[PDB]
Amino acid sequence: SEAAQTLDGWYCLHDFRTIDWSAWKTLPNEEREAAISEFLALVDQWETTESEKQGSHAVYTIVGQKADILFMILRPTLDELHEIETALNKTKLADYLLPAYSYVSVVELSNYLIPEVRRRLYPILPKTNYICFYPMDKRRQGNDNWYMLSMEQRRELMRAHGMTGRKYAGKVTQIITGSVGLDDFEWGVTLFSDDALQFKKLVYEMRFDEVSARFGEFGSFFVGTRLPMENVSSFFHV
Amino acid sequence: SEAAQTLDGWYCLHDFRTIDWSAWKTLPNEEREAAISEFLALVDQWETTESEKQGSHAVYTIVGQKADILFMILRPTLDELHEIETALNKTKLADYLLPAYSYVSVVELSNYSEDPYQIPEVRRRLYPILPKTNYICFYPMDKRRQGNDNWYMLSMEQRRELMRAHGMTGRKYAGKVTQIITGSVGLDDFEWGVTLFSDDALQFKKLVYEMRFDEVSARFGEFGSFFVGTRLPMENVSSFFHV
Amino acid sequence: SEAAQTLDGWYCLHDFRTIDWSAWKTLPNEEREAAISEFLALVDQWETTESEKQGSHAVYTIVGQKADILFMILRPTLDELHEIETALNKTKLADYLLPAYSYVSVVELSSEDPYQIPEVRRRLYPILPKTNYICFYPMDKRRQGNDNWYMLSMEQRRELMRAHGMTGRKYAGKVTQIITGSVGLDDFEWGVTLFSDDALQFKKLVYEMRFDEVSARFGEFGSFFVGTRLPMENVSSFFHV
Amino acid sequence: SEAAQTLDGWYCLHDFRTIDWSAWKTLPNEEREAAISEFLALVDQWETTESEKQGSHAVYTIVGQKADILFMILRPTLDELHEIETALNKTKLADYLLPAYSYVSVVELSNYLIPEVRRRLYPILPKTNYICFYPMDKRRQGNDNWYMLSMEQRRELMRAHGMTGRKYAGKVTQIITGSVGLDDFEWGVTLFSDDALQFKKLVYEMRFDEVSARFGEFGSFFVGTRLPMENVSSFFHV
Amino acid sequence: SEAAQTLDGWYCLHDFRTIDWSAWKTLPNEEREAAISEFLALVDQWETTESEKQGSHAVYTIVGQKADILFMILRPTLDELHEIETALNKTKLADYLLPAYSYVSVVELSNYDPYQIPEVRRRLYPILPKTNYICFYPMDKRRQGNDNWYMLSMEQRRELMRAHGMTGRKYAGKVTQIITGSVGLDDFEWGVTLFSDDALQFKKLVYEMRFDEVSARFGEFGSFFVGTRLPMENVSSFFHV
Repeated sequence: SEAAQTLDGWYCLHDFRTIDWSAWKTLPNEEREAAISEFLALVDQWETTESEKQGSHAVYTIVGQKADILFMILRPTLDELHEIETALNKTKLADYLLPAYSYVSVVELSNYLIPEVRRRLYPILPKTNYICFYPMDKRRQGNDNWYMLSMEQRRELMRAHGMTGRKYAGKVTQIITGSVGLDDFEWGVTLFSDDALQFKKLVYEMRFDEVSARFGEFGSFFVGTRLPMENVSSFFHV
Repeated sequence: SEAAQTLDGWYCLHDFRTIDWSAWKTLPNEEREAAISEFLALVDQWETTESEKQGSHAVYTIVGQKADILFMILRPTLDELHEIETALNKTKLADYLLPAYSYVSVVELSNYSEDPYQIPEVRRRLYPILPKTNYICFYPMDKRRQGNDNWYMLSMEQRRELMRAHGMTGRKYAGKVTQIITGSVGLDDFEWGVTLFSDDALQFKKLVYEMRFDEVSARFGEFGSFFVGTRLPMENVSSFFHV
Repeated sequence: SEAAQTLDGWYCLHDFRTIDWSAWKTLPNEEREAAISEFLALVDQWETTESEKQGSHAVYTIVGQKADILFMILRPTLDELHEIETALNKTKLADYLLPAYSYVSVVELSSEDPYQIPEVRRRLYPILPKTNYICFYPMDKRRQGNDNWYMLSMEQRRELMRAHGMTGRKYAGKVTQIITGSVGLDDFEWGVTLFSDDALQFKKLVYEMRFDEVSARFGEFGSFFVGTRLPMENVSSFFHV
Repeated sequence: SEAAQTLDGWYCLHDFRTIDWSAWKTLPNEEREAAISEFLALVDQWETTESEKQGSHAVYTIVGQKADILFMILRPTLDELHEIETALNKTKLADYLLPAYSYVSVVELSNYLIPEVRRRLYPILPKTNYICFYPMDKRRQGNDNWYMLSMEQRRELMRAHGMTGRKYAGKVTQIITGSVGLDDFEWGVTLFSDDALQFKKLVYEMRFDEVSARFGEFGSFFVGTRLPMENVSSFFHV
Repeated sequence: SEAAQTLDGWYCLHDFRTIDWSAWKTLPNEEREAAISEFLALVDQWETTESEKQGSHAVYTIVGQKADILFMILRPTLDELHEIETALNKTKLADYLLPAYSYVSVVELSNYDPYQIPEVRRRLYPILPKTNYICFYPMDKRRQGNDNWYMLSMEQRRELMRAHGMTGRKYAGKVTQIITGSVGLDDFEWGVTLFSDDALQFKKLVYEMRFDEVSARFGEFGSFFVGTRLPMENVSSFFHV
């Protein structure tokens, strides 16, 4: 069947870490203070890039034990993601930010269904209270094989999906990234909302759309609260 | 098919830890005593929140190696759960409470006119005070989406028929087991959390096994790991951590 | 279909550990001797409980890297399993017994009250055999569109299980099985523990049973652990470095 | 059905490592400098082997947390791979290159569809900006069993695959290695490109070919950026 | 359907380890020399057992990161495997040989007094070949819907295996297989060990066999480990830092 076609924007890194609190507590106070200052100077550089419209980023603390902090970073090139990851890992604070999970993808718009397009391809991440991230595949199993469907069938299934999503306009903003050939699943799904319950409302409602019911295969789900840089010192205080 | 609609209550955290006994034994006695005091002061704050009907909590020791202790916490906001876990992780005792497993969810009632949020029994279930039973059981689950066993493709009517049989089986365990179902689609790795409370641990086995012969569980149930534990009264904490 | 009914006995803990030999070697000799004596005093308490018919236990060393030692403990309450686990972990030796795997279950058998029948009582509250070898694995019964054990009629399940029992009876006097149920208690639906003085019989039985329809069509298996009995009088020798 | 037949070339090792930055930072500067010099002397031996047309290699930094660096090594014998692996692990730098993932395979050409053949069997790895690696199986499940299809059925499916691949001529170079009997999947797929987006475009378009849609079973995907040896010192600077 | 019957020989341990190079480098030279000598003395005991025809062993270095070294050990009893494992873990070298993977099985010949035939005995109690290369992986046979190996008749399974044997005999003189059975003993149903002086033959054979119906329709495979022989006279050089 006819392959879908995409427009592609910025590369995206989701970098999840666990905080080594017991080790952090043993670090002398002035060294913790210097590590927090060093980290915030790094983020200052990211903010400069964002203000110049050459990238975007967001920082969230993650609920539960799967992760404690998320750095979501969008850049025009894969090399810039490698350099930002490397610079972060060389900070003192990163010695206490243990690997938890990561995702490499690229902002994607598809063929199924201008300044407005560019705002989506090169998104400034919203400053919402909450974030949700999970990866997904579309199933290739028996009669539930998305990639064997005709283009017309896939278009109609996506139309129904979009109708459900439009009900959550003004409540949730989604950034879909494509990762076929780049990471372990086929898409990254990032949701932003000021009400975390809307993540549950939207995703559960969509599970009854036929495209999700028959073809969705989901990875792990991460939910978090925004970490304003002015709260970093407080958050890491011990 | 028609999407299920939900009533949603308090946010829920299941926080499971393993105890680092070998490291705890090397900590000087007075530092252990201070760590236990500090932990109990934290829980005292949770008890105040519960007495004010603004949350609930439960603490259980877990049998086997998957975990040693469970803190189950209900709060009106996700932020409050995050603040409680951060405060816990900043205690001295938490340095010896190694991560084992966790679960993030919301208390959920289904739709399987009056506003249900105003109904007394609904409010009692949406914002529950957790029972102080001898035993607890926790596991997560999904409903299957495979071939002709696809729960989410069934009509609303078909799903209601299947759930009526489930409820009939569950009502046989009235007065023996209380369930708290939380929803986690969009929040964690499975679709629901199932927490059972009972004064007789065998009832966990009796209920779940009997329910496995109801078609909804037999045909659509997909289960994660099962955690079973015994209640840890706060007055026993010092004794439990004594070395 | 009609739900199966079960008879339930003692709670069961399978506690598997790996031995941290490299760390154990650095512990001074007299501290190792003290640790062994402390462990043996704990086991002496378990033996007292068994002699009073209020529980049972078995200790086996496990072949391969999945585990090195197994403590199998039966008690009348879940609380006692928690207390025994906690007491073991507070010993010095336990600092060198790293977690490997564990299983929590209840001894299970599938008008007169069966709980008053002598043979039922002997199986629900069993004294564990002191055989040369042990084998443990957990299992589920399949729930798939084509073959779903829990959707079968009671009569279909009974027929499948009669054939199973016919195959097992051929191994009478060669292998003793203790089946525990773990629905609602652990990650699989049953625990299977086999005891025999000839480890080959584990292979003979399980492989033959795999051609019974109940196992071929519905068996879903976890990991298999095989071990050799560790008499307490050999513990010091086993831990000698 | 009729088994496929293969021509086989050099053995291939994909050796993925994570960098232990926190430990590297505690090593004295002159010892870090010596470690980098020792590593570069080892790579100099690899370059000599390649110039003599007795093997090939490539070094890439990997984005995300699955790995930080990839050494891809082609040699005529499995023993030579064992020896290179052992020599690398005996360097000081390797103490800070923690195991992440590895793959053992052999360059393979099939009979589905001379100097040119030898240039494919014994390839000089390209110096492209980016690399992508993942392993795969072909499905044996239900009605989708590749190995029970006839030879002619498989040839037709592969003809369509090749037609899609030729559209990416001059943009992506693939090196397919076979690993049945040698590692956990059936093939290794390595893609080289100066445009990382082409990995996504190619792999995603190929997922709509029937052979990939119905039979592809994929492992983890690793994507990286070339590490010139003249940049190693800078990359490891702390 | 009719259960397969087996002739069974020596028990088999596959013990895979990763080498802790960074820690080994910090051990003083004379202690590394002592550790190597102690290890070689242990292997000398194994060689004595083999020369007396009471067991066999092989040592290979494994390519890639899944493992670095393989000890494959055959003994008449499970107890002896457990004792060899324990004696190895108590050597100094073993402190730098981290667990990677293990497999417990028993040499198996199927029926698809034999124990006195010399040729049967050479297969039940094999002297492991000293080939350049080794390959190991475990496998199951599928039990899924209407592709269920254990539901086939004895005659159906025999015919499928006849075709398998036809493909294998083409690799006579190039590859030697040792099949062990592990139902009831480890996590899969069989262990497959291949020996060859040409590692490519592992790929040629396994890939060609994947188009036989028994492998195509019923084969379920675990991880594959491939290695190069480690002569004892090379151990010192291999561990030299």
